[PDB]
Amino acid sequence: ADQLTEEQIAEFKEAFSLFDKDGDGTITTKELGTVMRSLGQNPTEAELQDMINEVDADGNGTIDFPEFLTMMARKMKDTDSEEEIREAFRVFDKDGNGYISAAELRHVMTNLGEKLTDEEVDEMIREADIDGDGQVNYEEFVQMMTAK
Amino acid sequence: ESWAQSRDEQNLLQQKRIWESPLLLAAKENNVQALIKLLKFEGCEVHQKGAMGETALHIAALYDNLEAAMVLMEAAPELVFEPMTSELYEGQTALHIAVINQNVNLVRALLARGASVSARATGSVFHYRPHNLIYYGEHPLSFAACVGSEEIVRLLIEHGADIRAQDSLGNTVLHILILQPNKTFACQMYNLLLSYDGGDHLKSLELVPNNQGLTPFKLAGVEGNIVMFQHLMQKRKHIQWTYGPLTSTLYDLTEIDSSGDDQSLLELIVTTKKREARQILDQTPVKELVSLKWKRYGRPYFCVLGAIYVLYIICFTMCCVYRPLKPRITNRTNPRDNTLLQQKLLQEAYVTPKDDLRLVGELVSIVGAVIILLVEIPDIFRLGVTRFFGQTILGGPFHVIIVTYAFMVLVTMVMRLTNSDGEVVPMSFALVLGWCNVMYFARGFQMLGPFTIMIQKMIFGDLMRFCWLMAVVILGFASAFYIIFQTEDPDELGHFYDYPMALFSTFELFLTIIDGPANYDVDLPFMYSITYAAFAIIATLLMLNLLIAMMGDTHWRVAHERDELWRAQVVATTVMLERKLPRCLWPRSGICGREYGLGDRWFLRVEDRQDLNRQRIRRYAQAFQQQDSRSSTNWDRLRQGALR
Amino acid sequence: ESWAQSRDEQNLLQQKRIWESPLLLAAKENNVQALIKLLKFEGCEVHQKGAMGETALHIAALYDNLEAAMVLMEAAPELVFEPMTSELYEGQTALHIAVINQNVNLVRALLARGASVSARATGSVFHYRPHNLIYYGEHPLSFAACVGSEEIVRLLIEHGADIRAQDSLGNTVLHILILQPNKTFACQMYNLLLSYDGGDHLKSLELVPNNQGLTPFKLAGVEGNIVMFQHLMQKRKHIQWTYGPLTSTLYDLTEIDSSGDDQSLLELIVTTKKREARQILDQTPVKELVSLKWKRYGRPYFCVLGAIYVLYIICFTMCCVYRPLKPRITNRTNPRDNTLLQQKLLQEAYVTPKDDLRLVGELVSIVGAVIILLVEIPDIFRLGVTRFFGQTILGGPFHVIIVTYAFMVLVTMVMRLTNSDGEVVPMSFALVLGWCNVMYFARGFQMLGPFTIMIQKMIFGDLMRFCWLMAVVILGFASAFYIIFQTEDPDELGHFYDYPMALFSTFELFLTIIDGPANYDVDLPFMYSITYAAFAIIATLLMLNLLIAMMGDTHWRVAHERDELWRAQVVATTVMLERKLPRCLWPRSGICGREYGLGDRWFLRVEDRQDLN
Amino acid sequence: VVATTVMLERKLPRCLWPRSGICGREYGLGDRWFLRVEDRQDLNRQRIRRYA
Ligand SMILES: [Ca+2]
Ligand SMILES: [Ca+2]
Ligand SMILES: [Ca+2]
Ligand SMILES: [Ca+2]
Ligand SMILES: [Ca+2]
Repeated sequence: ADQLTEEQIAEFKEAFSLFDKDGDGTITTKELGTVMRSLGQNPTEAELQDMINEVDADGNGTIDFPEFLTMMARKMKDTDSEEEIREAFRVFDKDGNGYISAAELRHVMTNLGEKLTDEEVDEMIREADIDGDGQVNYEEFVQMMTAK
Repeated sequence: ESWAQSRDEQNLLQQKRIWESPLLLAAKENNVQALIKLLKFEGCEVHQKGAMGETALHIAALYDNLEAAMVLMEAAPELVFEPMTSELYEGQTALHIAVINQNVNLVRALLARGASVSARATGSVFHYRPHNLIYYGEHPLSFAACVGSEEIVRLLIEHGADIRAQDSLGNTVLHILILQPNKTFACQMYNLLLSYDGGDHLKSLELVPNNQGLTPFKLAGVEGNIVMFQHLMQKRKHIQWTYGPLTSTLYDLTEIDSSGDDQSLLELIVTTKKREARQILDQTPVKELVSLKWKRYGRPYFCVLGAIYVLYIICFTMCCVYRPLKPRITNRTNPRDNTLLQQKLLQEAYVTPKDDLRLVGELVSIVGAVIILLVEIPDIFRLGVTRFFGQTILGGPFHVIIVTYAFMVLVTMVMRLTNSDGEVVPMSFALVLGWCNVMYFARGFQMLGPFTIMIQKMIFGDLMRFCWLMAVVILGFASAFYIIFQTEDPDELGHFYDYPMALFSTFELFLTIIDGPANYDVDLPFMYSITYAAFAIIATLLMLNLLIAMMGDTHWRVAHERDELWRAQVVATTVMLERKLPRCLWPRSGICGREYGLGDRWFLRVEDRQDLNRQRIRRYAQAFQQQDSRSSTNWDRLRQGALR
Repeated sequence: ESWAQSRDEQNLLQQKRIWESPLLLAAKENNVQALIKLLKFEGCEVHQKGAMGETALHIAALYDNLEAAMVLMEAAPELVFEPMTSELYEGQTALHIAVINQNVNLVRALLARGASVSARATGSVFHYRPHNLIYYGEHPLSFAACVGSEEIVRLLIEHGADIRAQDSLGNTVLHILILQPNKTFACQMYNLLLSYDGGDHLKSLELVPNNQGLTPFKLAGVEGNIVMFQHLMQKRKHIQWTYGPLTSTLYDLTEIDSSGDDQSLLELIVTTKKREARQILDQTPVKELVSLKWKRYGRPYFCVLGAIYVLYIICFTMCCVYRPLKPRITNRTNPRDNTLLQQKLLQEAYVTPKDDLRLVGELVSIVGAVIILLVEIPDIFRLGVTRFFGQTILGGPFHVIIVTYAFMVLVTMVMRLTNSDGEVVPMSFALVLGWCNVMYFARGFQMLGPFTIMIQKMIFGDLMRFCWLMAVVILGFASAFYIIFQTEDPDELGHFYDYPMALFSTFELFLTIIDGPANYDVDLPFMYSITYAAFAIIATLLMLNLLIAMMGDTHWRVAHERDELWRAQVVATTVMLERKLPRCLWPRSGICGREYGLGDRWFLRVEDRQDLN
Repeated sequence: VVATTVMLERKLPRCLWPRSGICGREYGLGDRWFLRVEDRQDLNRQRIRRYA
């Protein structure tokens, strides 16, 4: 969790917020129970407490975001390490939230030119948007830089 | 600017007095050998100064030299407390510098020897100023919790540094973290401030306003901090129930729509100048309100107040077209050029009862022009003229036309009942400012709105840089045209007879509205044709047809930001009414407490579709389970736009 | 609205009863240790209600509590049958809530204890309305088959869940899946439903239309469902042979067009409003017909119908300029300004046969105005007046000009044979409409079609946001120009001699078509120059020269919809003639059967190029 | 702009422009004219490294 960047916490926090069902900042066996029996398989109220209490460091029975982060330290994103792509993203991202959206990237090309139509911008996203939310992660942006 | 220059001379002077006085220079280059062989026998000089009155201890932290720093505390165990006696760096202690350079071992060495953890770094560079490069407050805890070294932040609390600590702006450490731009660590650290303390039950420490009276939740509305605003929204966001893809969410809404007590976050947004704060209006617990508050109430009350203005000008137009007029009072037009066969009446004509009906038509006006002055002048004393002659469009220049309107009507009232002659002139500015002030009521229309933003954004910004160009050229050719025709008849081809006509006729050939002078009965002078054709190319097909391209240059480069202006025009129209209308007819927004078991605050209910998307969460669930062509070209250029 | 606030008050009152009534709170918190104590010696209470009249089973179902519902099924085994009963929620049962929250082990429990799988979800929130978010039909099979829980789909059919099921809107379970926008599964979930269509009667479960008569093949095209349309198309596409890269395939064409009774899919496409229901024209069997129906048959009949129209308006125009006129009946130019030396005839002079040759000419153009009313009064007879004054461009405002042109000529017929003076007024509108109505035939041309839509888009869309800016600025300076020249001669420099002239003069100084009031023999009043120079800047180089950039901004930004509309302008022109021209000259498009052993469905041949090995 | 600054600098006498920057030889510096610029690192790139 130490050698992260701004684009990896701000990515994981929206992953955590969608994962935390009731929005309490913690994770129970109920809350991890709901979004796994939606995923076809059925955790039979035993792997829930086996998985959470495995990674629960302070032993409170719950998983806050840093203990969520230290499990995403061992299950971290791969060795896709760059430096120039780190710079041009903060050039691209206005508010610095790690998410370059349809409203923010349409302005960067407006500073550069060629007169993009509004529907041309949204097609630039769906080529890049792997998970399908209309916004481009840094991981979803770094594969669009070289790409071949 | 001889101030910032005077910084430099006191910074190169430090880099003279360190080449002198060798116990500084042995301290800079980490020379443990000379430091023993300058102090351990005679010494006599441990309390030296510098350009900032600093110490050798201040050098050994400013350059990361642990080794001499341990020895200087061992040799002279009294240097840790004295601050920098200076002007720029005033009050700065050696506890501060070891923090900002991340130097954990030295901080662990200074605190074990023990320094004042609440020292006042009250220097001149440290003020929140638009020229300096960092603003880190004044306290070592504030310097700790800004660079992000959270392990230091755990340590300063354990030796007793209070969170409750205000600078000259009254800011706590919570107000500081909103101001740094590299945000995204502070959200990981804002919780860590709350984890240890925040009091237990004093005020919960997030409520403490600054010297300008503002909690951190209001402060994120002014500073445009989008990440903190979502992160502070998690505290006041209550999830009610889930139903498949539907979840209903109930918001606190305590400070967002305080509805009075004019420190309101809807009030504070349309007051500021920071452009990046105006995009709070797209975050989902606020844009629900200003959709409702404007559609159910702010739309009909605005248009009804729109229609009451439309009759008022028609009540003023229909009376100005019925001035009284005497035919050619006593004179006879002698010389020339006096096609003026009427004359207005003296004030001895209110006979003929199709003239008393005029009198109510002028009396509705003069009592209508004072109610503008009864409602705009009580705005200059609460808020200065920097809102009036400031062209912040959220209540822009339509608050200075209407005041000029309410002045120009009453001048005619003084022109009447005096028998003064020229009442045409104040009445003429009364009409053209009268009708063009209905343009303000083109603000709350879905269609007519963002066109009106563009007309104002071409007056001040793309016509000013034309009219300075036009007044150069048109002063040249007019005096050139006047000289040619000075030795000519004005009877035939008389567009230029005296000089202040010769600007005005030349003003109307740059616009192609008069035809350009020509008389084929007579012989025009040979220098006219050469001069005028040279003017014809520059005026007609080189300065006007450049201006049309100039408009279309800037019309597709702000049509993402006039819609964002137009949305903020509506909210500034909405919130202005609620302060101004009496609250017998606007209900309070949302649902109150104390009838439900709620807790007296006014809540609001938002319910939305979350989509599940099946792909991103299965990627994480495989980590939760521990295991054992046109678009491509636009990204090809964007790679080539990244420029290696 | 006042209605949407009622949903707020109940859903907060729904939570208030949970803070009261301790077993419901014990049901929400999954509290089982209190629930044994609150029941197993006293109890007294079990048929509780709430704000929506639900039970503790429903509370234990809306929050995922298998343990809490376990005790409730054991305590009172008659909770599973009664539904919710309120205004918003009505008829919803605990089987429904357990389905949408994916709780497989709970649905397994409720069917074992006995739950009604035909429970009508007839509530108020469930109706297909835009102010509601999700629409899942009514039956608990539909709630499973929409969110994609295909395990529970298999679980329900084993316990007698009928596939044939219609809601209050007539929709079946296959009409529903076409309507969810987050499609993603409904290709796959479609086929699992037909995998349970093994034994039925002759109506094979897709020939069952909705309440408004629309099968799920028809519903896919009307709703703009590109993904499901091609999935349906693979069922009725027959592949004839492959030959290297040439694959010739047949298409069904039984409901693609087959324009033979009332509800052809080409008729349904160009009537709707949805932006994505118009790109079905992109897909591969439809883009062939509307080409071939137009190119061989639709194009030349449309020009003959056009070239007969121009000769009609000329025959009306050629009898318009030959009106009967007398020289100056009775008066003599009395005050001033009587530039009028003529008078029309009384209708007692049709002598001199080049005044009678016109009389056979107007009778051509007086029956031409009858036949236009006979073809458009039977158009409101079938579909309402909101088709006219709705802005549907697919046959746009060219149905309100041609009626007015028909309506204006009869007024001339009324102004004739009564001897009334003013009768240039219909004939002036008769020509400015009767010529501007040949613009309708600029439609089926390759180069002149998509220009016409741009003219139609700037009339309303980008001049109803300039005329409200024009009429304000004019109303200032026209009234201001009146006051200046009020105490002046209208003889010399007489642009403003009364106020109804004073708008008409100022309106054209805004457009820069008159020059600009100037005389140099006389001395103009000094406030004229300051006022007019501010008028010339704001109008000529700030308003008109803004509007040229206003067009050019919106010109290149929508020139991918005019090429979509123009193609759909052709299609709605094509089908308009198919239901109107009698079948002696349009054959049925395609190839029939029964000469070939085929099955009598009209077919069509398509051959393409596979470009892989 | 730069073609206008430099056109005026050599043309107006240097009793009203001064020389730009800080001179040497007052400090032990070496008689040249120096100039000072300070900027912020923007420590995002420091976090990847963190003295490694
Ligand atoms: Ca959670
Ligand atoms: Ca925990
Ligand atoms: Ca963003
Ligand atoms: Ca994404
Ligand atoms: Ca002319």
